[PDB]
Formats: sequence, structure tokens, C-alpha cells
Amino acid sequence: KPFYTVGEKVTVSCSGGMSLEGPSAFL
Amino acid sequence: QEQTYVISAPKIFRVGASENIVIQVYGYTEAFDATISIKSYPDKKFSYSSGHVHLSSENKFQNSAILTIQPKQLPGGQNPVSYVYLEVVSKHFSKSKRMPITYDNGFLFIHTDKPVYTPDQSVKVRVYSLNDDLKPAKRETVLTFIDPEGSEVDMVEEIDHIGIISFPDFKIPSNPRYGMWTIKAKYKEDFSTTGTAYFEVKEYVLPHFSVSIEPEYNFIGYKNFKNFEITIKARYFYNKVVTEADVYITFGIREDLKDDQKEMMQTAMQNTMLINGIAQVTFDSETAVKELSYYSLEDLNNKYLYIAVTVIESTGGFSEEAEIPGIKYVLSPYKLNLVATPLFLKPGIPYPIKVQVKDSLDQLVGGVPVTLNAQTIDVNQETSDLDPSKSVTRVDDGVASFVLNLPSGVTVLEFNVKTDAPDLPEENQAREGYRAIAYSSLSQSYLYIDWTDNHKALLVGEHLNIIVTPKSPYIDKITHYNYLILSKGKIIHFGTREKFSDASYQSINIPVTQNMVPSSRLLVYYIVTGEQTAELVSDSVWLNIEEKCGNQLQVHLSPDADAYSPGQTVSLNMATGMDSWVALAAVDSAVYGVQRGAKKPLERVFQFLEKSDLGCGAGGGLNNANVFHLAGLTFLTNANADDSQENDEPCKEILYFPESWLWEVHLVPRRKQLQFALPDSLTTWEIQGVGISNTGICVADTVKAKVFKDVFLEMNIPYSVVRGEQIQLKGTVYNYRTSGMQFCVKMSAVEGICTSESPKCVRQKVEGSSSHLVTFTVLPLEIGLHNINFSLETWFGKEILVKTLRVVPEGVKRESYSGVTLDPRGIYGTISRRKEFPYRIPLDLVPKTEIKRILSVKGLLVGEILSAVLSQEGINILTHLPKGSAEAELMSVVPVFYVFHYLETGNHWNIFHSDPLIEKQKLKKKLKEGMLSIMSYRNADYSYSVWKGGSASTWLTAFALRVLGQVNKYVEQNQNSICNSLLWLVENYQLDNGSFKENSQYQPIKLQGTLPVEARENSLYLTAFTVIGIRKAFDICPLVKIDTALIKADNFLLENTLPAQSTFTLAISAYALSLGDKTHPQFRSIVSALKREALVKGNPPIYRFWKDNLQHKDSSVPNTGTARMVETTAYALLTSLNLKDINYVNPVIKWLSEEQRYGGGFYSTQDTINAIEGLTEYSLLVKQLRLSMDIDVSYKHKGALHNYKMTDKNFLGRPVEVLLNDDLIVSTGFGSGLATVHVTTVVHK
Amino acid sequence: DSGCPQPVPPENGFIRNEKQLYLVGEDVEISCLTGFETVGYQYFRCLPD
Repeated sequence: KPFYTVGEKVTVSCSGGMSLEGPSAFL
Repeated sequence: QEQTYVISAPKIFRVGASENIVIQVYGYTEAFDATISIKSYPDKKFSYSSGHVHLSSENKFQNSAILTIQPKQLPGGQNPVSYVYLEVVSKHFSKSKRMPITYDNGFLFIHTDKPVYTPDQSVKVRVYSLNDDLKPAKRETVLTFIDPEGSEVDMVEEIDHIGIISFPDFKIPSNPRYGMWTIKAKYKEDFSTTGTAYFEVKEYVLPHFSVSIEPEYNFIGYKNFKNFEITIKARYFYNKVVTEADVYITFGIREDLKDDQKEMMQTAMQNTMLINGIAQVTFDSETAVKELSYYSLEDLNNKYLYIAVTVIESTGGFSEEAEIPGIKYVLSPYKLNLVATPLFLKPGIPYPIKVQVKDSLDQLVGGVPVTLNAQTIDVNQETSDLDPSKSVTRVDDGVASFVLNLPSGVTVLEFNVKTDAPDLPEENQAREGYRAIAYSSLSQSYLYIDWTDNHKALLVGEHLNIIVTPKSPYIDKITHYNYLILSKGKIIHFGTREKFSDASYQSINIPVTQNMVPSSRLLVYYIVTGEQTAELVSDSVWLNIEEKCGNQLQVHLSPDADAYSPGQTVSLNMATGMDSWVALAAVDSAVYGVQRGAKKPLERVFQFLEKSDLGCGAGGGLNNANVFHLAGLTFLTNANADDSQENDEPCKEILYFPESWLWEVHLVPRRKQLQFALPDSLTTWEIQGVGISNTGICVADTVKAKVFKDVFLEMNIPYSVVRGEQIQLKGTVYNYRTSGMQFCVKMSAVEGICTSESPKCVRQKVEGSSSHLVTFTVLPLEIGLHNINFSLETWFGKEILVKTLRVVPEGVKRESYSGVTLDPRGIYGTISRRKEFPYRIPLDLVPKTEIKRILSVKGLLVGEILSAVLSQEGINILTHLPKGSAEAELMSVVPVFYVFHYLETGNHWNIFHSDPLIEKQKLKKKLKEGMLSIMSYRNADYSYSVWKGGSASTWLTAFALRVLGQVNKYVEQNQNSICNSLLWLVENYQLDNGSFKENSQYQPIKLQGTLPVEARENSLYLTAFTVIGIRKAFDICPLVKIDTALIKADNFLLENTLPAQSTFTLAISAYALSLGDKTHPQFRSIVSALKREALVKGNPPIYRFWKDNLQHKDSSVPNTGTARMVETTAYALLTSLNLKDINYVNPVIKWLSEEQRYGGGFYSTQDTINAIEGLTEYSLLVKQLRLSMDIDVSYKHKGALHNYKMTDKNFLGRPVEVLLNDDLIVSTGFGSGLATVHVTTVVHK
Repeated sequence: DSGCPQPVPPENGFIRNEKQLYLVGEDVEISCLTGFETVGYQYFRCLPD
């Protein structure tokens, strides 16, 4: 979404085999 | 006096609050307009808010303005506004009154996700943030965390957008002080509004079942000292009984509720049995005391019992314990108080009285007989006794109630209430005495209400009906009474209630709208004009309202079940009368089970909201003014009354296995549905949520969701296992089947544990509805966190039970401390803006117990700043009395150099803008000319004489050397000439004992000079004065022989100051010594003597100064004695300034600022110079301590660790774990102010 | 208020910043006389009691 309402949960993920730090959502 | 008004207002204005101010006028018929205004105080210049109000029979001449004080419009700064003018203006009247204002606006409910936390946890924390209007405040909020020692540990800020401030998770430090931590919350910039919560940090493991210990009484009396009896019960956290447990009781002496550890008994230590969840126990206290106490009788014990119980499940491995310290042995164990009673009388109306019986460690006893005896007066003090009356206390409410049909003419009543329990004599049957007083109308004009004090809360949205009965000699005059309904601080309804042709008045028939919850106060008033003099007549009553939410928010599991299975997917529904935010959270009931007397965080929410109410008592009053004050109002009226008769007295009368999850916030657009999975734990989860909207808060009912299983295994793992020891861990299988079945257990573990049991089993069967002990002697090898699992395989089933064992090292967890003060300017001496801390290793480190290192940092704040400054008279002090003979020129330019130095504080050149600037180039010219003049007074031999051919003087040489120390920033004197002057002085006039005897001038000079001492140790003055000048020149001529002469002079002046020569000599010597070794022991002793000789005003000194030589004589003009005073005080000031003793300096600066002994000193050049020097030094010191210090810290070979922007606004960053095994270097930018930095090391030895 | 009274400094010690009372969690620095050197951790910290 262009913006995420407070307390609603997004989900973020990279492609397979990548290693990624940090949460899948930010508030 | 028929034409009259009342303006009524809250007792105190809340800043930023929308305050509703109501006005009624009488004796007017032409419609007219008024303005009610809130204006700055005392000057009335700025207007914060204004409201035009129109008055007419169309309004029954009543109206209100809504007025508010937006917080930025106040001037703010260090002095907040205490008081503000409320004003009213009309064609007919103008008045203003000084209202108080308060910045306490709204509520900050801190909610921590648990009350107890282990180390190695992060807290989740959030704050509900509400206005005085109970709307979501949408304000920036800040949290501060305090350890149980009272040490600040962290601060964090967040901006509200919703009313729900979900702060970042606080990681508990890497080594906490165990005990009660505190969180404080404040709105950042502009309100007090301080919220608070507590949480306990401890090593703990969740209890596996509750033990509830249930004495029949919180007290033991004659009836129960013979025999006291008690129930104990035990239940799992799933709501089923403990089937069997062994119980060990313990009893002991106690003498304090708070904190005693008096000896336990060794009798009646009853090993006993709990069955079907219950054990029954009795303690014969008489025989136990007589057997083993030194007491033998209850009359010796207005004191306490200690009781404790431990239990072990009789066919399993878990064990639990608890205690009830403080059951009160007391001969008079009851106490009594009123509840909701006014102590004000309506005559003839049945006057209700209610009393609550309470205990020591008070509960509602409810079972006590009580009786009443009363005496009355009606008129001319005819003392009339009443017949006594009797009630039982209500068993549930505790209330004993009475009503007295007092005489229609009664004036006062005073009475006693006593316990009538026939088993207690009156020396034991607790009793109290109380007095009530009539409304004391002068006009015999009253306004009674037909209110019984209905005990039952008014339900929201019912119509209240109160008939109201003014009674007066002039009721024909009283066309209408006026009413106000107030909630919390604020008037919310106001109106008028007309006389019927029945010669009676419209009742207050009004809906109790939601804004009234939980409590509202009704005040009714009229003005009666009397024959000619008006009287304001009023009465009020507290109206208890049903606790109800505006949102009516409800929450429920849509797939409703008695109990769910672990991991079950469920659906949840949130439904509301309007769209709302809701916070949700889930917490396990064993968590609250951890702490005895734990509190639910949303408890008391309405009672806390009630603390906002400004009133006290249930109503009534001794007077109109008293009625309004107790109602929490104030009023402006011409009707011969004022609220200034009363004051704000402290009136205080009575009227996966997580610990937590689902910690979220959601929008509910009138309705929402959620779907989610339960955790794997077995317990009652308590799911709790808080609705928020512009309609305010609601707290929802706690959904207790059970998760349960009939057959399972559990293990009583302690919080940590000491490495290398083996311990028999205990636990049990449970069968809640009708029948027994065989079971097998095959524990498995990570290789960090290897243990000799080598987990084909015995394959025991548990009986039906029974448990069987399971035990393992696990022996942990390796420290830290290790996965252990209790896999179980069983007839018709299997179970998996993952765990993490924490293994902690042998030896003692010793701690060591180190740290420094960062001082990037050398205020205390050596500039200290770097430090190094190797990774030092103790010689007694146990080989594997790797050292934990922790950093902490503190800023040091300036404190009180006293703005002592020169007048505009600095123009004169520069343009000083005409240059000329008597060296009027010298006396004029000598202040110029010091005024220059003063302005070289910079501020005063940066800002003179209150007045036309001193022209900087004029100053530079004057300075140059001053240097040219002062050269004219040098003798050829670099001595000094004021006359060109006059006798050379060491006095004037020392004065010149002092001056010439200052000037060098613009005009350095050549160092050679200074060296020559010093050399001549020391080489000619150093002496073997004393020093610098004046060479050849006995003739003093008055305005340039000052009083010499009496001949006894008069060298003290000379030695001191010369020393001062030398030290000020020394930095521009370092010569080892001069240093030697300093050391000598200091030694002599010290040895001559030990006998405490007259205090001026002591002060000047102390000032000389503060230039020397600032830590010389005798110097410090002389300073202590100076401090003992100080004079002060106020117990905390507001002013401090020194007198000697009978200077306590009067002096309305400056004179030699006032000179002595001003100089000696300026010398004590400069001494303490060299000790950097700002806190001691402050009251000296203040006393100087007063210019008491007005005009100053003798207006000598000495007193004025030394005063302005001291004030300059102070002005410097303030900016020196001003904190700005960007610390950076890094390892030596490894990289940077952290940086702290230590600043006045952010004076304390969090402590930091020094993880890496490298040498640690800490430093800062040059910056400003002072800090202290600590590292502490924990090692297991 | 039961803020800590000023401590007596150790032998050959003195307080850098004397006051009538110190806040709970306030710390005071000792320093040694001209002839003396500190051994040990130079701060005292005011506890709630």
C-alpha cells in the first residue's frame, strides 16, 4: 500500500536463499 | 441591593482545559451583554481568552462562556504562571479575581505487559494518554525508568497519534539491581500529569499451582486466642483442585506489619494433609504462647502473628509455599469511621448517618452491632439530649446506618457512635465522637433538597428527579433557583428551576448523560435580596453515578467454548456502539500468581479518574462560601460573600510457552473480526482490551480462555542449575482419566548436558485420576542455555515437552567498580577528556567465568542560576568621576579594565538591547588610554608611585600587577617590565617571617586604599594583597625565585592565620590561599573557619554575608564599615568561587544583588572592583558548568562502541554492555560542563 | 525527605562538592589531600535509607 495504517501488519520478504536482517514490518 | 450577579468557576483553572464559566444576574429587565475574560496577572495586559455572553429574560438572565488557556500563550520559562485574572465586564459591573491555575491536565495510564520480569527479558510497555476531557490527548510522552535504589536507568520519548502510546521495548540492563523498578510518565513540554507504575525484577519460576491461605479473621481476639482456625486450599492454574498434598505449617511471633523477623515457634509445626483441594487447621494460640513464648497472655499482645505454609503434592514432584505475616492480636481490634456523611444539618429533615467498621489491616467486618448517643442544641443553647439508637452493620456493605428526625429548629448536633458487640466492653468496643453544624444563614434563608442519599448508583440515561425547597422569609421574591451539575473539575450542565403557582418549584428532572460518570455534584443556589441586603443561598450534594462506558465496547470469542486445545485456531469479535480503536493483550494467570497481592493494571481506573474531582465531602457546608468551596467552585459576587475566606486544605474524607502475546492495537469500524492461533501453553489466559475514541476510554471485561489437557507430564525445573553439580529434578505425570494406563519417558538433551541416567523404562502405570513421581539426576556440564527435552511415549498417546535449561557457574558473582569525572575544561583542575580502561583480568577469575563489563554515564547539571548583573550605571562606571588629580584619572580607569573583563563574559556585548549599546570601539579606546595612563604611574625601577616623584609603593605595585594580569587579551604589557616589577618587589621585600612589609609609604589613601589591620599581624593584609597581585601576574612572568617567594609568603600568612585574626584578615588570607594549593590541609581548615563565621537569613540560606567590628551598627550610607563588609564578603565570594562552590555562592550573589547597605561599601575602588570581579567570576562559572559533551567511546584495537550526546536536555544516556574483550578508550569533544563515567565488572570467583 | 546527610570522608579524604543534603541516587566524589593518593573507588551513592 502507499501507506500503512498504524497497527496494521504488512509483510516483507526477500527471494529464496537471501539472508536478511530486521523485522518483516516497521512501526 | 436588588441588582446582583454571581459568576461561578472551578476552584482552579487547568491549563489547556476548556473551562465553562456560568453567570446569573438578578434585578435586571433590560437585556444586556457582558464579557467574561481570562487575563494575565498581575498586569492584565495579555488576554488568554474572552467570551461575550448575552443576558435577557429569553435566557432567564443566565448564560455561560467556554474559556481556555492554551499552554503556549503563557510566558513559561523557569517561573510558570501561578495565578491568572478571571474578569467580568458589563454596563453595570466590573470585577476581577485572582484564580489559581494548575498544569495538571489529564491522565497517563502506564500499562506494563506483566508485573514481574526476570532478567534476560524485554518489557513491553504502553501508555494510555487522555485529556482532562478524557479524549485521546495526541501528545508527546516520555518515560523514565528508576531502579530500586532510585537510580535513573533509561528515558525514552514517543509521539501519540491515537491515545495509545506503544513505547519501544525496554531491554532490562545486563546486570540489574533486583527489586522494585518504577516507570514514570510525563507529557514532554507543558504539563505535570505525572503517571507512575511499578514492576518487580527477580529470579523466579512460575508457580505450578496456587496455594490460598484463608484465616477466618485478619485478627485474633479473646474469642480466637483460645483457638484460631484456618482453611487452606490449593488449585492448579487450570481451575481444578490439588487432589492430595502434604502440608507443613509454620507459626511465629510478629511485632510489626511492615518489617520484622521475630522468632518462629517450634510447636504445632503440624505435618498434615490437604484433600480434594482443602486442608483444615487450628492453632491453639493460648497454649502455644504459654508453652514457648515469653508472653503468657493476650493483654501482652497488641501485636501480630506470623503464619506460613509449605506444601508438596503427595503423589508428585511440585511444591509451593506462602505466608500471611501480620494477623493482628489486638484488645481493641475494631476501628470506626464515617462514610458519605455530611456533618451538616437540615433541621426536621431526617438526617442520615452511615459508619464503616474496619479492622487493623482493615476489611469490612459487616457483623458488628453499633449504637448511637447524641446531644443537640436548637436555640439559645438549650442543650437537649437525644434517645439512643441501635443498628447492626450490614454484612456485605459494612455500613451501619442511622437517621435522626432532629428538631425542626435544631442548630447543632454532637454525638458518639460505639461498638455494641455484647462480648466487648466499651474500653474495647471501639467508639468515636463527631459534630455537625447548621448552614448558619444570617437571613434565615435556606435551600434544602429532598435527597435521602439514595445508596444506589444512578444508572446512566435515567432521568434524575430532585424536588428542591427554598425556605425563606422572602420566598415570594425567589422567582427561580439555579442549578449546576459538575463532573471532575468542570461545570457540565447549568440551568434554572422556576417557582410554580403552588408556591413550589420545578424539580431537577434531567438525564444523567454519560459525561456524568462515575460521579457528579449538584449545587443549587439563589440570591434573595432580603429587605435591602442580598444573600447568596446555596446547597450541594454528591451524586454517585453507575460506572459505564460511552462506547459500550464488548469483545468475545465467536467460537465460544468452555476450554480450547493448545494451538487451536479461534475467531474473535469486537463490537461497539461506534467506531473505536481497541488495544488487546493476553497474559497468563500464573504470572499474577507469582506475586501475592498483584494488581491488575487497569484496576481502579474510575477511582483514579475521580482523583480529578476538585470537591470533597458529600455536600452541604457551613456557609454559602463553604458550600461552593467544598463543591470545588469559587464565585465572584456583590451579594456580600467571598470565597477568600477559605483555602485548599488537604481534605481527605471518604465517599511456544510465552508469558504474554496478542499485544496489539486495532481499528474497529463499529465491528471487526480477527482470526488467530492460541499458544501451546496450558492455563487460563486472561485476554484484556481497552477501547479508545473521542467518546473516551472503555476497559473491556477480561476473557478468561482456558486451555487444558487430561494427561500430561510436568517438571519442576528451578530458575537456574549450578554447573558441575548434580541435582535430582522432580516432577510428575498426571492422569485425569477414569482408569490407569502404562507410561514411558525417554528424556533427551543437547550435548551441553551429559548425565549418567542414559535415557524399556520401568513402564509404570499411573492410576486413574492420579499422578506419579518422575525424577532425573541431571548433571549439567556446560554453562548457558541448553535444549533439554522430556519426550514421553504412553499407551494410546505421546507427548513432547521442549525446554531450555539455564546453567550458571559455581562460586560467587562478585562485582567491582571503577570510574572517573570527565572535565574537558579543567574546572576542577587537570583537563580530563580522555580515559582508558584495559580489559583487566582478576587473579582469582574462575577459568570459565568470563567477565561481564557494564558502562554507565551521568551528566552534572548547573543548578540554580542567579542573574546578578550591572545596572545601566555601567555607563557611569566606565565614564567614571572626572579624571584628574588625586589620580581621579586612575580611579576612573581602574573600573574600566574590570568593566571590560565583565563584558568579556560576552553576553553583555552580545546583548545590551534593553538599552542603547555601549560602543565597543569606545571601550577599546578607553582601555588603550587606561594602559597609557597606568604606564605613567610606573616608577623608573618598575616600582609604582601615584605621584611621579612620590615614594615607591609595593601596595600600588601589587595593584598594578593585578590589573595588568587582566588586560593582556587586547593589550599585553611587555613581560620584561612585569618581571622587573616582581623582581624588585620580592628581592627587596621578601622577609624571613611575614613578607612584603611596605617599603616607604605610611600615608594611606582613602578611595584608592582600604583600612589596614591593627599592627598585630597587619602583615597578613600586605602578604595577602601582594600575593594576589603576584599570582595574577605570575602567568606572564614565571620565575623560580618568585615561586619560592610565593611558597614562603603562603607559609607565613598561613602560620599567622592559624590564630584566627579578625575576620577581614581571615577572608583576605583565604582568598589569597584559594590562588595557591587549593587542597592544602590548613587552607581547607581556614576555609572551614570562614564558613563557620558566615551569617545567613532563612533556615535554608537565602542571603549569606559576613559582619565584624560591630558593623551591625546602622549605616544608611556607604562608609568605612560598610566598605569592610562589602570587601570581606567579596573576598569570601572569590574564595568560594575558586572552590567552584556555586551552591554556596548563590545566597552570597543574592545578598550582593540587594545592595543592602545601599550605595555600596564606601564607594571605594576596592569594594567596587572586588565585587565586580566576583560577579564576573560567577557569570563565567555558570557558562562553564553548562553541559554539552559529545562523548565517544571505542575499543583500542576493535572498533567504536558507542557515542553519547550528553546535553542539558539529554543528561543521562542508558548504560551499555561492554561486550568485547578489548581495552576500552573513552573521550569527548571539548564541549562544556561535567560528567561522570563508570565501568563495573562482574566475575564469578 | 531522608536524603542522605553529608558523609564523613575517609582518613586523608575530603569531599569535592559539599552540600547539606544529597539526593537519593546522588553520588559524591572524594579526593585526597595534597600529600595523599586515592586507593579504591572514589564515589559514594545515596541510597533510599
